[PDB]
Amino acid sequence: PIRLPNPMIGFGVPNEPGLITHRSLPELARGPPFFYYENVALTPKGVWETISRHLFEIPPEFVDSKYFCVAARKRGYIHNLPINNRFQIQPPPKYTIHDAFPLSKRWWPEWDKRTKLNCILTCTGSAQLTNRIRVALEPYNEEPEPPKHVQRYVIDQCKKWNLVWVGKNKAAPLEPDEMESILGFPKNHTRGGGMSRTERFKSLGNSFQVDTVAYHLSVLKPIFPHGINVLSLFTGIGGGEVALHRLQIKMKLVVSVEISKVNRNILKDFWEQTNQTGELIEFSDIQHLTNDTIEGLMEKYGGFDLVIGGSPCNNLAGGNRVSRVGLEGDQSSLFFEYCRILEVVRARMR
DNA sequence: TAAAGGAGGAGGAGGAAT
DNA sequence: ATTCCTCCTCCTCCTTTA
Ligand SMILES: Nc1ncnc2c1ncn2[C@@H]1O[C@H](CSCC[C@H](N)C(=O)O)[C@@H](O)[C@H]1O
Repeated sequence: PIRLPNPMIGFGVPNEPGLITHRSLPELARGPPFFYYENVALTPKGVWETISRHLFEIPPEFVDSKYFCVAARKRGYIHNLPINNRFQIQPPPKYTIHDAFPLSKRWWPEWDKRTKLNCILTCTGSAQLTNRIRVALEPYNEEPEPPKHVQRYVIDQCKKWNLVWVGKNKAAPLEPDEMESILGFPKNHTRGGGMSRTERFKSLGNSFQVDTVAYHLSVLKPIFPHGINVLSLFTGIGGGEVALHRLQIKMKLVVSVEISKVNRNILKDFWEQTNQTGELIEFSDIQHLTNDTIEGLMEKYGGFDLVIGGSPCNNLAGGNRVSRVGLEGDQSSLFFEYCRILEVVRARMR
């Protein structure tokens, strides 16, 4: 009957009380290897109960990423890592809208009481939706405040699509370079490959919060001085890889699995534009990743130190008005593939 | 054609009252 | 144990536009 923690500090978050330095982790879940699983907090009833059950009955750590970046992101994490001696990433992130968007405060209305953004999703606001707002705020420009019925209109639209003020009565949606900056990714991390503006948003919505993830993975730097061998499933745009990079942890081996070709080239770009010492191997479909080739890469590079990944949440997310069936869905059922692969690596690390 | 736009809620959290 | 109220969701799918 597990419920959501209030507040979502998990086992603790930087600059916030309620920190815990130890937990009673069951014997069966003891590594090696270390695994790290991420997914949406707000799921249909009985989802996290099933997920945790297959992951050795480990109680999930729910963390809202609002304690790291300016945008909210209520996520649940399951892992077998130590909690003690965690540290955060540098530089410190912009917590409030006032800090993240300095150039917006010249245009920001006094009647907009927001200091935090909502969740960065795959869909963004339209460039004609911002026109419908400007023509509705233009007549009342002479007076300090517009009518309440108009005021209710713009506010509801802003909170829905996460709009920011960039000009006189101009509320435009976020730009990809700003989304990357909020999530922790470097600017133009997803720009290359002739990627369309729409596809950049879809690959950014489905992504980690680097500042949050790296905070958890920070307990791996002193214990692995020589580096690590990572096996990332559903790697996307390399949320876990960017986290380790800024954590100053050497990455000997990275075996990534990604069905999307454009997402694969992003990681390859980040690998070459960083001049990484280690080696990158890229797989496509996770349903074709046989355990023969798994144990093949195992005996050559010497096992896997970390198995990080975040299963698809298309059937779990509340935004889905068509096919929100839970782990019974088409995309979200691939979580068991994570379990299968994770079961194979454990078999040899024993 | 490839890209942007628009139409379209259920479902719980988290309240602050009894 | 109650209400009643406000808010937020790693979104799918059809249509329009350049
Ligand atoms: N059958 C499959 N095999 C491998 N990857 C898949 C897959 N189905 C979907 N995916 C990938 O899973 C991703 C969503 S989950 C990825 C989360 C996030 N991008 C991260 O950094 O971890 C999508 O980018 C998609 O390309």
